[PDB]
Amino acid sequence: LTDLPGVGPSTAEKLVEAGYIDFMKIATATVGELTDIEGISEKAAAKMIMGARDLCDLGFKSGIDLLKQRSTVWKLSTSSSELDSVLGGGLESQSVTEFAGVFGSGKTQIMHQSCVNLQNPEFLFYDEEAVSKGEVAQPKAVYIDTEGTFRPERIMQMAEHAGIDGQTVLDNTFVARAYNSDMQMLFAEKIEDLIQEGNNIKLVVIDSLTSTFRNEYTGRGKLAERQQKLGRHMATLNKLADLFNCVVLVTNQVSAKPDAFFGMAEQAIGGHIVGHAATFRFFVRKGKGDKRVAKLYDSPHLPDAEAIFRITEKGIQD
Ligand SMILES: Nc1ncnc2c1ncn2[C@@H]1O[C@H](COP(=O)(O)OP(=O)(O)NP(=O)(O)O)[C@@H](O)[C@H]1O
Ligand SMILES: [K+]
Ligand SMILES: [K+]
Ligand SMILES: [Mg+2]
Ligand SMILES: [Mg+2]
Repeated sequence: LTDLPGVGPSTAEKLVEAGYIDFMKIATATVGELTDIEGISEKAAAKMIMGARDLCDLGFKSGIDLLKQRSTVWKLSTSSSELDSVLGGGLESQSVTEFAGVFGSGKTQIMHQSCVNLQNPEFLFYDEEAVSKGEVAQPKAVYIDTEGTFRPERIMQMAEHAGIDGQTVLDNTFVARAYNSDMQMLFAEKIEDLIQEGNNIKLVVIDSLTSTFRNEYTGRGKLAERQQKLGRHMATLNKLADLFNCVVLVTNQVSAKPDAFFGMAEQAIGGHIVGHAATFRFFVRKGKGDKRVAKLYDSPHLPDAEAIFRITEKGIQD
């Protein structure tokens, strides 16, 4: 921290108390959020921000550099060949991918399966040149349970079938039971503290992303209030995925209100704010028995595609 221009041991002690130890945290901070700190002036604030941006080499990039920035994105396998394919390889770090769908479509199963696959090094796809082994060593996950449906038994079960040690997954997965939107948002914000404490958080799950907001801001005459809170939450999930190069996953519910992308009739809740904020948007449907269909309907560079898979005692497979 003292490498930053206009930063001595005192200011450095103040920056750490305020939770600003990461250079990126500072390079992407505002002179406003920094001044809220004690003896940190406006000039000293702006100087360190410029210093951090610089040290982090945050400027104009072109040519081959653009490809290298993109190479820092590692992906998490979903245990489904078709799904990973449709995903362009797997679940992307530095992005928010949402799985919306009818009850029992397996949104929760996907969140669980992921926490498990995150503990199998061969399920993290990356380019050693851009992403070092250390950066993805001892990966941990954060599961923000919004409805109370986290199931350790399922983690254990899915773990065994993967040939992994269930308890090992439970030991490297933090679970936070959120009872409302306020808790949900604060838990997400405190994920930095888990990292600050040495936890290599590489997976973040918000299940469910919207159920709380919808129950709290029922009268659509407060929809603006909801959209606002929800928008701040989403920005936090996005910045989190970027700075700590981890994958963020969220589940969403669907409403009767139509929205034809084909057969359709339903649509993920959360309105526009969720739509714009989510990097990859899926619609999971149920087929015969344990058959499921995940329909990718929005992403920045991939075409819309359906992926077929199943939910068995093993978790996700095929
Ligand atoms: N141990 C298991 N063995 C086989 N199938 C299972 C097992 N556990 C769960 N399932 C399947 O998973 C389905 C439920 O998946 P789930 O992830 O809860 O869907 P969901 O989208 O999260 N539902 P909801 O949150 O209410 O909208 C069940 O109804 C079972 O068919
Ligand atoms: K249910
Ligand atoms: K549920
Ligand atoms: Mg991103
Ligand atoms: Mg669920």
